[PDB]
Amino acid sequence: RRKWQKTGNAVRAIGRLSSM
Amino acid sequence: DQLTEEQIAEFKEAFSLFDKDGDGTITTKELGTVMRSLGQNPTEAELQDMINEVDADGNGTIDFPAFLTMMARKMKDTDSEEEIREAFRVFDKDGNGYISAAELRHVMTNLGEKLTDEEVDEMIREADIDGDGQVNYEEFVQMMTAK
Ligand SMILES: [Ca+2]
Ligand SMILES: [Ca+2]
Ligand SMILES: [Ca+2]
Ligand SMILES: [Ca+2]
Repeated sequence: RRKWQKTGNAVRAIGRLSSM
Repeated sequence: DQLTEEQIAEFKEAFSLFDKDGDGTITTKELGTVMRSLGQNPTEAELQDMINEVDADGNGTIDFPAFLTMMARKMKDTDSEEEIREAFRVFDKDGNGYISAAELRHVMTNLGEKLTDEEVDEMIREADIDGDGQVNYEEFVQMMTAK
């Protein structure tokens, strides 16, 4: 899951920075 | 769930996708480039406002410790659906509801990941749980919401 996890974490990071 | 070495290593890999010049900090420029690769076009103010909300040392950039705190934190109300949906649309450029190997490779190259054919194929295989050769929206969600 390495490449999917990185991409997901990038999307997660953007979502959290926006919300926070 | 508790913070693990394996998670810290995943978080560092994600930080590195933003820190494109490899200088140890994420600037407004770097954040915006990744957001545009993932289907958004943030304003200059949205970028500075996102960074300031995780920059206690006030240098106007995100360092790894602040990124790590952000990604590890127990956090609830998030617009994760919106973000995942827009990301799905940038992969699925022809709008047919399925992400192909070609579409996947296009976006991974834009994120800075020059995947080999073996890697592209393995990415599709991991996500393609229904076995039809292509990644639908539900399959995409499973890969993007993995903890
Ligand atoms: Ca940097
Ligand atoms: Ca900082
Ligand atoms: Ca498609
Ligand atoms: Ca499928």
